[PDB]
Amino acid sequence: GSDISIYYDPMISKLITYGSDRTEALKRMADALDNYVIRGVTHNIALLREVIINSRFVKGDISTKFLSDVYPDGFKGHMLTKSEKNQLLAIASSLFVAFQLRAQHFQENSRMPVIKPDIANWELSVKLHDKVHTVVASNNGSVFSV
Amino acid sequence: ATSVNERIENKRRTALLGGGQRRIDAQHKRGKLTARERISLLLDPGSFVESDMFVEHRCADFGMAADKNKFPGDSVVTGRGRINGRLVYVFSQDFTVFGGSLSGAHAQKICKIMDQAITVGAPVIGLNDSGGARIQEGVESLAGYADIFLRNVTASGVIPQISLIMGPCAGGAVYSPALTDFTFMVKDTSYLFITGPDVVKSVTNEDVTQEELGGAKTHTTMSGVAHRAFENDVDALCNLRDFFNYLPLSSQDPAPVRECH
Amino acid sequence: DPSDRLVPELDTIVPLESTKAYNMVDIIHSVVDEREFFEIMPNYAKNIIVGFARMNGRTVGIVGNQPKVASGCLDINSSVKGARFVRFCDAFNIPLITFVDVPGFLPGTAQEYGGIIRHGAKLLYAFAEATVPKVTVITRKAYGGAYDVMSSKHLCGDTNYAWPTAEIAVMGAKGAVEIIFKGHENVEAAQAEYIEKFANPFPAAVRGFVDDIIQPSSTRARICCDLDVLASKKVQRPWRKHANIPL
Amino acid sequence: DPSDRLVPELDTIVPLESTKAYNMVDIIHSVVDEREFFEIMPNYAKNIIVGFARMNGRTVGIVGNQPKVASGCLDINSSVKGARFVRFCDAFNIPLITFVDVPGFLPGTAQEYGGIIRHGAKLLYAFAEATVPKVTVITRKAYGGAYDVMSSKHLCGDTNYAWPTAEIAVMGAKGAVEIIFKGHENVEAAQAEYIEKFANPFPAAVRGFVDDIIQPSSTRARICCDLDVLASKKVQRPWRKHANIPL
Ligand SMILES: CCC(=O)SCCNC(=O)CCNC(=O)[C@H](O)C(C)(C)COP(=O)(O)OP(=O)(O)OC[C@H]1O[C@@H](n2cnc3c(N)ncnc32)[C@H](O)[C@@H]1OP(=O)(O)O
Ligand SMILES: *C(=O)CCCC[C@@H]1SC[C@@H]2NC(=O)N[C@@H]21
Repeated sequence: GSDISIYYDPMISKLITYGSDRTEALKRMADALDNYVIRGVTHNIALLREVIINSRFVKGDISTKFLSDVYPDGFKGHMLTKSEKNQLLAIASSLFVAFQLRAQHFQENSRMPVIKPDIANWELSVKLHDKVHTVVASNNGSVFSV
Repeated sequence: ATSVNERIENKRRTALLGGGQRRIDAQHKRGKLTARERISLLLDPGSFVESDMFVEHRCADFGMAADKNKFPGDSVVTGRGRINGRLVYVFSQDFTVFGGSLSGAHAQKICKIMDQAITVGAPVIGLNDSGGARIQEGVESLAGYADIFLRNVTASGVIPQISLIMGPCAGGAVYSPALTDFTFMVKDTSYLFITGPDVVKSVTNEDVTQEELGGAKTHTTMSGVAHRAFENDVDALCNLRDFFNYLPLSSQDPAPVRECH
Repeated sequence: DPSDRLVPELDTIVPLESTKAYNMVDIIHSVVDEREFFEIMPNYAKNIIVGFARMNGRTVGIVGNQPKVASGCLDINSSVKGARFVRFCDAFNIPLITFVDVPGFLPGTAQEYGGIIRHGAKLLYAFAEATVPKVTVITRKAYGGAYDVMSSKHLCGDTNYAWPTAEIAVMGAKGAVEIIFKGHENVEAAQAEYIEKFANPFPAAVRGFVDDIIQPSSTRARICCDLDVLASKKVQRPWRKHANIPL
Repeated sequence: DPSDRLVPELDTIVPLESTKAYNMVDIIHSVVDEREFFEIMPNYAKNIIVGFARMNGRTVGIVGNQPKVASGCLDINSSVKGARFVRFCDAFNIPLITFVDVPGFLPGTAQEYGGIIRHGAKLLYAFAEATVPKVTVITRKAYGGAYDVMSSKHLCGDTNYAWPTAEIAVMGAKGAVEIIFKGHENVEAAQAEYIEKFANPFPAAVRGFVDDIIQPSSTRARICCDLDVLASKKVQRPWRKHANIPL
């Protein structure tokens, strides 16, 4: 319910993590930053997450112009790799199929009984960025094979 | 050796295409789908049962008795299906055959499907894309319109009735959606007016386009006739399918209850 | 028994020629669950068969014409038996499945003196007043008023199908041509046209008197689904203490 | 979505000053299941919001005022749009939830010449004949006859709730003091007493016009439980063929 106004600073919050060493601290930062919920305003969680898992930041060699040179044109987001792209597509397809399956769970009517569809494999077209992927999703309970 | 068996699939193939492949190509060029693929996109896969596939109009005047004017189905596809496992009765008007004009057989099929729906107690969904009454039929089209209106009024409050206008609907074809519970529209491809712009210009001396006179924006912004407007055909079918889950199948049933997490 | 069990054995059970007969109980056995059928009066009025079976586990009453004996023609005993069975099935919310292969009522003075009209009215009333779901399949033929008496669509029937070898007409082509064409004194073109245009199920379908023309192998799978939808059928009729059966 | 989910961001959504507006769609999203709301007529008569949502898995109809557009006033288009939706929801056993923030009807000669009385009567009748469970929440204000038109307790409403910012008053304070205190010429104090005594939900709550004054953060948990106990609501009314809608 708190609102952000033009009068004061844009500081939403201050997240801190502590660990035995630097790697543990960075892992805790990533874990706590992926599990942090803000809805209503636009935050810079993407920038912090990309900076934390940056290879140069992990190695150590940083400067006061670290943010300026790693993104010359500007911020773009997370350039997810092939495996990460496949994981994201599988997660999205599984979520879509789960919503579709949940849509069919009505209470018993006793006058107009329902006949739940028995779709074995869901064939889906997923458009991400500017690419179309063909996905085959199957469900056997709480497990999805994509 | 009998040709009736061959005639079975002959008329089946002629009915599946409707009024020809050229008109289907024109429909696709207009950015619109045909009735059969609309129904396939609306209902659960492998659940559509069609009724009155071989029904043709009885007109025998003004050259409509010719073999080239006899289309099996007569500009409408009627049947039953299931949405998320729930029974529904659906009809879709075929603009390919005679511009969707409603003949005696068209109204007969609609009345039959509505009667079956009201007997079993299931909702009715109508995809509206039609040019109005067929002049060649004569007063038969008016009788069919009156029968559909009477069934709409009788079924009002008994079973839900949803109408989705997907093309230029003019004349009497605009009163049936108004008698239904909810009216949905497709932007840039659906119209709803009683008289066309030409008649308005000839009578009232005013220049107006079809989109301005009866477009989706006009009926969803400053008229209050339609309830929602959707981007295109596929989005309209998806949103209608989502909306159908909210309503009960009949007034004899309580409000639907789903699973919460 | 699965509700979508295909039955290809019914594809060629109806002989091509109209003078050859077949057994109706074979269709009944192939259509119903586990091919189990409890027949009623199996040895009395054998031109009609009635009994109890199960479709998708639900009890169904079955009435059909038997073309083996008397060519499937209706008579006094057959009409009475069918009417009584149909009335019982309707009275206890049992759906009715009808298989129609009938050329009419057999002639003769013994039927007229015995009151064949009253018993035809019996059976016609029995199918007329039924409010249970009714599924009708026309196998070979349905001629004249008997077609109306055999649970036609216009008789508040729920769903009517016709096989590709079905045929609906007022009567056979010979009598129709004789009563219509008398001044032409030629049968070379009249008979051919009448056979090509009124000896097939298309006149009934084009007027919408049958819902669809289905392949025989899809009969069972077609009926079961219809029995799933028609379970909640409900109709209203004018109030009365009772009606006058033509008994 | 758990039925007893707390909704704390509604605790300060209503501004302290009465001249500043807010969005009712935010409250609707915060209250309903999974923050999913199918809005009906979203681009027509925006000073009223109608739609379908779900509470504890049960579909419900949502009708609310929109202070963002036209200060939440009622007019012809909003009256018709709300009335038909309420009639449909009542006709098909769908519960109704109303959010009330309205200063009254929109004045002017254009509204009077268009028949604002008839459409206000339409909306009032639509809420009046409803036999489905009705839950009402007053957010900021409900002035004059509009308070009756928005499913008050006296229209056979089931549950009525008021937030701490609610103001159930006959009319505005200035008009009230100008019609009561005419020759007193000492309105400086009269404002103080009138605001301290009647600019709050206390006059309505002291005589049972609202069931309770609830914290906004407990709104959802308050509604669901009601919808649990009102699912078996059943009332009887005098027989008639139909009524006379004021169309
Ligand atoms: C009030 C109760 C009644 O009796 S209403 C009777 C209908 N009154 C009318 O004035 C019909 C006016 N129709 C039209 O203006 C157009 O067809 C409308 C509906 C605007 C279609 O727009 P558009 O997208 O451009 O398609 P189109 O004009 O190219 O039409 C293609 C084919 O459809 C046909 N069509 C349409 N309506 C009828 C009709 N009522 N009766 C018979 N045919 C109709 C047209 O003949 C046309 O045929 P063709 O393919 O061009 O040869
Ligand atoms: C203004 O409303 C917020 C005051 C706190 C910000 C001040 S001003 C700039 C300095 N930079 C920073 O992070 N805090 C200081």
